[PDB]
Amino acid sequence: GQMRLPSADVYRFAEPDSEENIIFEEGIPIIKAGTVIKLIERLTYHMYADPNFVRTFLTTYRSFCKPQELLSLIIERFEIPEPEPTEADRIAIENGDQPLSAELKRFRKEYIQPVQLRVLNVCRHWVEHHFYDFERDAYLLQRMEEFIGTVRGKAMKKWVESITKIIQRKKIANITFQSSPPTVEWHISRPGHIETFDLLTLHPIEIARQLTLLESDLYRAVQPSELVGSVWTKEDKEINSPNLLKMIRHTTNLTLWFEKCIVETENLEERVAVVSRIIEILQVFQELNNFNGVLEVVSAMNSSPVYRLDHTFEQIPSRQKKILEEAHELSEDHYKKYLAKLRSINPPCVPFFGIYLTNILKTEEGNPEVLKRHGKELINFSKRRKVAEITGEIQQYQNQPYCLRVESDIKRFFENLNPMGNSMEKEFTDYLFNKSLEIEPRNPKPLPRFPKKYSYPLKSPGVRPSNPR
Amino acid sequence: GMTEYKLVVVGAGGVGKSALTIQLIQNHFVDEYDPTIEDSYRKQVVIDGETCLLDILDTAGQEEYSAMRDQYMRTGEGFLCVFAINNTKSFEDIHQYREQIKRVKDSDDVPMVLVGNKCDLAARTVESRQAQDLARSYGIPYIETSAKTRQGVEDAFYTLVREIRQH
Amino acid sequence: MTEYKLVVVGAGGVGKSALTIQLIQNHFVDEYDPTIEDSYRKQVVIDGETCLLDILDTAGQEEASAMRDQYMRTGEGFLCVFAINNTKSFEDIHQYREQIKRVKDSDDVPMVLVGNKCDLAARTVESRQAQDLARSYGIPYIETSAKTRQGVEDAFYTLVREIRQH
Ligand SMILES: Nc1nc2c(ncn2[C@@H]2O[C@H](COP(=O)(O)OP(=O)(O)NP(=O)(O)O)[C@@H](O)[C@H]2O)c(=O)[nH]1
Ligand SMILES: NS(=O)(=O)c1ccc(Oc2ccc(F)c(Cl)c2)cc1
Ligand SMILES: [Mg+2]
Ligand code: NA
Repeated sequence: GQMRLPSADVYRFAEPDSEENIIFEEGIPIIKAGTVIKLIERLTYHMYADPNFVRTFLTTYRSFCKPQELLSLIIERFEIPEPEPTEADRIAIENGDQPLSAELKRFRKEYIQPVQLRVLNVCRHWVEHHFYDFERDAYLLQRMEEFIGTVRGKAMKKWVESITKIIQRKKIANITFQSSPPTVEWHISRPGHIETFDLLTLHPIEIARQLTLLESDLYRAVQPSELVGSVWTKEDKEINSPNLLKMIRHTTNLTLWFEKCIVETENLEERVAVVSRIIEILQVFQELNNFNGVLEVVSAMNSSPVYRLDHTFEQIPSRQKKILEEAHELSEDHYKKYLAKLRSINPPCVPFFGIYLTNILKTEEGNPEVLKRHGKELINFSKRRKVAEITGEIQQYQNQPYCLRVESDIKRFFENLNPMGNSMEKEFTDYLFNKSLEIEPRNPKPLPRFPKKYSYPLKSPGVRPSNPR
Repeated sequence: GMTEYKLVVVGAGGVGKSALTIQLIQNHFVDEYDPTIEDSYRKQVVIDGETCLLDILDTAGQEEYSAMRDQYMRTGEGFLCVFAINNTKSFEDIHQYREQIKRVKDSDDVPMVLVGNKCDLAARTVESRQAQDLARSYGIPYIETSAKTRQGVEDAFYTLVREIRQH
Repeated sequence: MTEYKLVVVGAGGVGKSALTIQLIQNHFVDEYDPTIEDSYRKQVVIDGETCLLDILDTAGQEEASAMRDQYMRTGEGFLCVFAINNTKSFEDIHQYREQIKRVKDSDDVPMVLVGNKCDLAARTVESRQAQDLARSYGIPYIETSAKTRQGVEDAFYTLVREIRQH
C-alpha cells in the first residue's frame, strides 16, 4: 500500500489533492493551476524529479510568491516529521528487542530523503541560476546560508557541504574547441590602423565575423530576470533589463549606420558599391547563422530612406537582389520562414530577439494570473510554463560559442559606432530621409550627378575566405 | 476568395497596447492566449455583411527596435494608432507615428484610426475631447477601447476596415 | 525536429556533469559539485537531421541510489559512464545496466559505454576489459575526456544514432 503521511495539521504538504487546490492538464502530470503549497509540493515531489518544472518555477515564481516567502515555504517543506513506532515495533520494544521499524525506514527512504534532496536541488538551482534574488536581498542570502549550513545528518551531508561552497563562490564571482578559428581577414585597412576602419576598407568577411562575435556576446548576456514580468517595457526598464536594452540598441545603431553609409554616399556608382558590400556582409551573416545580423541589414534596406532608391537597386547584381529578397522572405508571414530556419540550423547562431519579446509580452498580457475554482483562487501555472518555454528556448541558443577569433581593434570600432552623434532620433532619421531625397529626387525631378568621395578602390575582395599556410 | 486586410497596430510601449488585438482574436469568452500559435493574429469576420480575413501585425514589446518600424509598417494597408488614456506622452507620440506611416506608405491619405485605450483604473489624463479634436484635425475616426472588458475593440478594427474599403 | 531523451548515469565523480557541460557549453568544469538532477537541451544536426537533445544529468552518489527508477522510465537512451582511473566505477556499471533493463522491462535499451578521463595517464581499467563488457551488452564503447573534448561528441551522438535505429 501507499505510505502513510504526517497529519496535514502538523505538515501542510500532506493535504490531499483536490480540484480546490490543484488542477492538472489533460508520464508525469502537468500542472495547470494550484495553490502555492501544492506547487511547492509538486516541485519537490517524492515520486519523481521534474527538472524542467524546477527551472520553470524558479524562473517565474516571483509573479505569485515573494523570494522571502518561497524560502520559508521550502524550509517548511524540508522539515518532515517522522512517524511514531507501529504496533509491531511497540511489541518488540516491550520484549526488550530491537524493532524492525519497517514503516519508518520505508518512509525515510521513499518520502523524507527524496523530498529533502529535491528541496536541496531547488536551493542549488536557485543559487546557481537565479542568484539575482540574493544579490538584490542580502538578508535572503543570509537566510539561505543559515538554512543550508545547519542541515544535520549524513544522508544530505555531501550536497549540504557542496551547496555551502557554491554559495560562497557565487558571492565573489573558458572555452575549448577542437578546431582552430579561421585566420582574421584584412582588406584596405591594415592591422593597427584603426583610423582608416570603415565599411569599405575593412574586409567584409571580418566585418561580419566581428559583428557576429559582438552580437553573440550581447545575445548570451540576457538573463530571464530581464524578461519575466515584461519588465523591459515598464518604467524601470533601464534598471531591470540593461543587457537586453544594450543588445537592442546595438542592433538599432548598426541598422542606422548601414542607412547612413548608403545615403551619405551621394555618387550613384559609389553607392551601388556600398549597398553591394552590405549585401555581401548579409551573405556572411547568413553563413554564420547570425539572424540578428541578417535582419539588421534587411531592416536597413527596407527603411524609408533606402527602400526608395530605385536607381541604386537597378544596378545591384541580380544574384545580390536574390540574396536580399530571400533574406527578407524570412520575415514575411509573421516570421514563418525565419522560425523554421532557426529550428533547422546547426548552432552556434544569434537569434533575433524581438519575436521572443512579443511572445513573452502577449503571453503575460493575454492570460490571467489566477484561475477561480470552487470559490478558491489558484495560481495559473500554465501561463508561467508558457513564459518559461520561451525563456528556455532563448537559453538553449545561449550555450554554443562561436569558433571565431576576436580582433580587438575591429571590435572596438563597432562597439563605439555612433551614427546619430549628438542628434535626437527624429532629427537624425529626418536627416537620412532628406539625404535620400537629395541623392535620388522624387519623380519627375531629374536625377543629379554627384562627385566621388572615396579615394581607394571600390572593388570588393569577396566573401569567400582565404587560407595561407 | 474573400478579401484579406493587412492591419498594423502602432503606438507607445508599456501601456497595454497588446490588449487590443488579444481581445479581438481571443476566444472572446475564455481569457486565454498562446501568441506562438500559427494564426493567433488571423481572424475571419463579417463586416457590413461582407466576410473577410483580418491579418493583424502587433509587434508589441519590440518598441526599442526603432529602426525596424519602417519595414513592419510597410506591410500594412490600414493602421490602428493606439495611445493610453492615462499616458499623455503616448498621446503626444501619435503625431510622429502618423507622419512615419505617411512617409513609409508614400501617401498623405493612409487608412488609419486613432484608438484611446483604457488599460487600468489609474486616472485618465487625456480627455476624450482632446483626442476627438486630434482625430478631426487628421480626418480620421476616433475609437476608445477598454483593455479589460473588450468594449470598443470590434469597433476599432471594423472602423479601420471600413476606412480601407472606402479609401 | 525529433526530440531525444538522453540520460547520463554512472558512479559519483566519474565526470557525468563535466561531459555534459563540455557538450553543452564547450567548457570544462574543474569543480566537483555532486549532482542531484540537472537537465540540459541542445539543438544539433546529426547525420544531416536536426534534432533536439534533452539530456538528464543524474546523481552518482550512493545516497541518491533509491531515486533512479523515475528517471530511467523517461529516458530513451543511456550513457553509462565510468572513469578509466577508477576500477570501482567500472564495477558499478553492471548495476546501472541491470537496473535500466529492469525498469524499462527490455533487453534492448539504447546505451553507450563511456570510459571517461582518458586525458589521464594513470589508467587502471584497460580498454580491452571495457570493450569486452560493451560487446557482452551489444553496445559501443567510447573513451572520452571532458577536459580535452576527446570523444565527447562521439559518445553523445552515437547514443542518438542508437535511439534513431531502435
Ligand atoms: N582530468 C579529468 N578530470 C575530469 C574529467 N571529467 C571530470 N573530471 C573531474 O572529475 C571531478 C568530478 O566531475 P563531475 O562531472 O562532477 O562528476 P560526476 O560524475 O558528475 N559526479 P556526481 O555523480 O556526484 O554528480 C571534477 O573535479 C571534474 O573536473 C575528465 O575527463 N578528465
Ligand atoms: N523587401 S526586400 O528586402 O526584398 C527589398 C528591400 C529594399 C529594396 O529596395 C532597394 C533600394 C536600394 C537598393 F540598393 C536595394 Cl539593393 C534595394 C527592394 C527590396
Ligand atoms: Mg554530476
Ligand atoms: Na500622463
